Amino acid sequence: SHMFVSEQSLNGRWTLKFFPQPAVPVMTIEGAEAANGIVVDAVVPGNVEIDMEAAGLVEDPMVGNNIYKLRPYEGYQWYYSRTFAAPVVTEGQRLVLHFGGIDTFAEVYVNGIKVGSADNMLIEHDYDITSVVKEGENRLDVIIRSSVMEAQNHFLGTLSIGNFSNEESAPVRRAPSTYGWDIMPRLVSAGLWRDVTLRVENPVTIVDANWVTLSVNPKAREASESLYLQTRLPFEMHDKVKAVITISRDGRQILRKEALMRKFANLFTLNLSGVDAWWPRGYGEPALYTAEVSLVDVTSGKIYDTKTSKIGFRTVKLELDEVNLPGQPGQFQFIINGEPVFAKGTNWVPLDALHSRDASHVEEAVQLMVEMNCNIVRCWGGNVYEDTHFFELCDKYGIMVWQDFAMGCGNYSQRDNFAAALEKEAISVVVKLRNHPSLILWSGNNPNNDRVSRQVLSRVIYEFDPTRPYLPSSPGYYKDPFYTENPSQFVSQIGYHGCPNRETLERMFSPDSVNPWQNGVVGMWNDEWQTKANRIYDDKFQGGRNDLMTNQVRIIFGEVPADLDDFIFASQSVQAEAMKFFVELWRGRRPYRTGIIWWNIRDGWPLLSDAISDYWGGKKQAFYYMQNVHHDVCCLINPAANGYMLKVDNNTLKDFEGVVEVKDVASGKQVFKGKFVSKANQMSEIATLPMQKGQGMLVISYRIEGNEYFNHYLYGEPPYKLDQYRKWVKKCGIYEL
Amino acid sequence: GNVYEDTHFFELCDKYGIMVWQDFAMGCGNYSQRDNFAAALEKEAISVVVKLRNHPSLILWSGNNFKAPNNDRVSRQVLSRVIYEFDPTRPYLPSSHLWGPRGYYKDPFYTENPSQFVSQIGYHGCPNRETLERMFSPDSVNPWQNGVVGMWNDEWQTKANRIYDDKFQGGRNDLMTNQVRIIFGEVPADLDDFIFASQSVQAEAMKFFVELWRGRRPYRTGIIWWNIRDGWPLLSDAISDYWGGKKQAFYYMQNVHHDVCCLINPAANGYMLKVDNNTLKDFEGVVEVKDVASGKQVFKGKFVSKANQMSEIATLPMQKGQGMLVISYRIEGNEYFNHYLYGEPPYKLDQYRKWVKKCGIYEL
Repeated sequence: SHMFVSEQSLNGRWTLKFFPQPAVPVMTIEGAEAANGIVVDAVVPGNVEIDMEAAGLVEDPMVGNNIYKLRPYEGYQWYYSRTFAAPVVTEGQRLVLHFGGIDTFAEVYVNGIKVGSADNMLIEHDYDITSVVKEGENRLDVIIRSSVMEAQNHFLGTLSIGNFSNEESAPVRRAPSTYGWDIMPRLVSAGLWRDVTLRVENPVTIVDANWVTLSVNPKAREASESLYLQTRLPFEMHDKVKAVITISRDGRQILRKEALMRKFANLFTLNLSGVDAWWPRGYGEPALYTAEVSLVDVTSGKIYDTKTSKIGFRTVKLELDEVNLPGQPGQFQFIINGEPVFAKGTNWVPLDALHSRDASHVEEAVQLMVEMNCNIVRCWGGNVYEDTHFFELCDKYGIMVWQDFAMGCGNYSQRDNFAAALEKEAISVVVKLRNHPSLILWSGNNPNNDRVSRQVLSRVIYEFDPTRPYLPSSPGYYKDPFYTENPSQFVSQIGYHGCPNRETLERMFSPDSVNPWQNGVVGMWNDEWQTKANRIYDDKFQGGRNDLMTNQVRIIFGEVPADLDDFIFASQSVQAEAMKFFVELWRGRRPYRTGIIWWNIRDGWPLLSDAISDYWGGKKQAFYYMQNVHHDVCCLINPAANGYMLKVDNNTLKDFEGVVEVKDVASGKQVFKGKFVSKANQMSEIATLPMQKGQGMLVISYRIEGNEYFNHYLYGEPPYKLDQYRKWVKKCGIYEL
Repeated sequence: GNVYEDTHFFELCDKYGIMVWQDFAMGCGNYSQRDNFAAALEKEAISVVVKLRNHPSLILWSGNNFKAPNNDRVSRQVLSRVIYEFDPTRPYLPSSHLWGPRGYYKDPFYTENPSQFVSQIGYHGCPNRETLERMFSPDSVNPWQNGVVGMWNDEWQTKANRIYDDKFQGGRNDLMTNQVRIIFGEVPADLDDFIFASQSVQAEAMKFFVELWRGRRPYRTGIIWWNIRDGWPLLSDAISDYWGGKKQAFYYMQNVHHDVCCLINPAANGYMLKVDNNTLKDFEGVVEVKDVASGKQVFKGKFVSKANQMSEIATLPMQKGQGMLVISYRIEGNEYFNHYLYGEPPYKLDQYRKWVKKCGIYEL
């Protein structure tokens, strides 16, 4: 809520002219209009393929093999054009042209005068157009060039060549997923994908307002907040402007402080009483307090600028482990407000390959994590750094955020030119997001000689966000020791494939390709089912990634069904049982295990993937299984050496009592019943269950404070009869077909 | 915080044999880590290092000074490299609350500090009357506004050095009255008695710090105390003001800074007479110590102060009440003087005035 004296939006209908890029790229307005190109109507914020799908220049990429048709456009230039009315500016004011997003390489012009050259699509771009704008109608021109051809202006190293990350993504500062991954299609795209506005700043204006929680005492309701305020203050306005700080919540004012501005930068130490701490889900309430800082004349009372934002009193600390694997990644635990929390959350992959539509999906996608009851989310470093509204929702619902810098799986350059570009990107995203109480950790992914992970990105966090930790390293049968014997305490659980819901299959595949098996032979996939498993490039082959779907249903259910509806139930149940087993395994192995970040809650494209929900909101069967093992207090069953083990886990700060009843669903015979006392923030073992005979399923019905919850545990050894598992599920009554 | 002094300053330090510890120009505060700031400091460091790397007095270069250090680029990288290439003869020190509770100078903070070399210790002292009348306007020469003792007028607040004219009462000036309150009980209303009060508390404190350090070598390796001279007419914790008004502590410190000096340090169940030798030559002499209140001699004997070490003479019996012990020692046909204030605070101010008169070492 940065109250600039004027903020006039420039979003709307623009004029897009695209043409193939020649040998030397076009960078001038003269060459842009002189090029033999194609002109259509565009929309900002938007992507070029959205504007081209309108007016019928290309078919829907979301459907069948229609994606690869966008290939020739990757070598096209894009010429956005517009005309705007300049606002009146008094002497001393500044007119700033704001760009929330520009994918990617581009030259910005105002009235035929270049105001800027771009080279990053993840950071915002602002330009001062005071001395170039005229009165009345002004023209705004943006000449975007081909991102793929920019990669050939650099010499890559041996390490940068041959990774899961496209070699074209290394020399350029763009989201690595765009160039094509295994969970997102290849769609480099282009265009102004975020807002474009005009801003009028006064000579006295707030450059930055950095809120920092130094200490917090949840009991007695106390906290110590700091305000690192940097302003632009003309010297004749020194000792004449006062800063007004206001902390309030639900209308009621908690704190108000006034101070005379005697310098451009100041630090205001605030010791508040009667304030609540910000907690993640389960460990308390996401208490937020509206923080406002204004610069106002001491004589006339005119408000030159005001910057408002909601903050949360919370301290984060990462406790390392130098006893079990000293130095190996995964031996840490998050401590929020002095309490060690258990993290149960998702990895955040792109919401759309056309990221201009991301903002419309954040509201519903965050709601998926609310019903899922995730207290943490890891924004993968292949997506684009999300905008304030994403973090605002995480602040609102108490979902901690683990942000990875947009770096690919492979190794990057160690020369000065790349490090300079990455430092600019890091400072921009850090200063933008360092005030959200949800954000708890920065990561550079990725020996330990990487300038990027162990120097460039660390130096930035050192000087601009010393309140959050920085980690310079990050990552058949689902009961195989490869999973059940993982050394990491904080784990990033690899996902299992799962066929999307039938309604999705009929919408993404052509009517003749909805059936997965080409020529009717089971085990073989048609070309469309091969592309929707993400085949970045159009190379015709058989099997590959899709074979994981049939391998899982073959290990668990013996044979893969020939019916599509039965194959859906098979692939979704093997995923539901696998991911439920992974969460129950880590929640039951506390206090050694510290957290689990599963992959993934939602996809960013109509594709066949390891997610538990597709791009169109189709919740797979695994989504509902996971919900019963993500409660604040949950009773589960783990495998033991000489039997089973009924446990309860508590992810809150309050104790709970209750009663649990475990019975065999098939027989109806009661295996165990009794009262349990689940102490807070720990795992408590109830009793050892005797080894049941044969195959079957045990239903768990436990009541806590007058509320009946349910869970189950499938015992025995695979393979199982598919129709008998369906029988067991319907008998439990917890989930539905 | 000061500029790099010119070549002439180091020429005098070469002439009079005063070693120089040069802090690089940076003050209480971490600095930038980006490339632009580092490029400017490499240029500044190379310039100042090449200019001063030929003066024998200069011995050491320094870089100066919640959520968890040694990661600073400038201190541990930019400057280090300049010293590595342009001056490998002098050692570089990465960085340098050493005053702590600025109350009683015998607090266990000062008394039991594990430091071998202290570089920051200082106490406040009201400047001489002649400078007070010169820096203050006639209506503000008296410090107590509206006649209320303990409350400073606006000009006295401005002269403790308010960087900005914020009308606030107290702050740094309260250190003057808090020290007089602990040592002498009450703050004198008369201006001449208050000047004698603050300068005496400063003199006894600073003398006690140099004594407690020279009296505990060789674990103690040095003592750099706070400013000797102010750079502007101001109420400060220095021992001489900008116009040359040498305060009381200047003369007290002068007697405990001799090449060979006899002093008394507090001990368990009594005191201890010691001698310190900061030369490479041995010395022999005789010391006579007697109470100034009664005149009763407490010790008299001959000592041998071996070179470059501290030697204990004998243990002194613990006196019962309050008073002062004058120290008179003779070395190679020269009489030197010192003293020691025993007892427990607070002390009667006019009584400490009497004891100083009896010693016959300092005036006022």
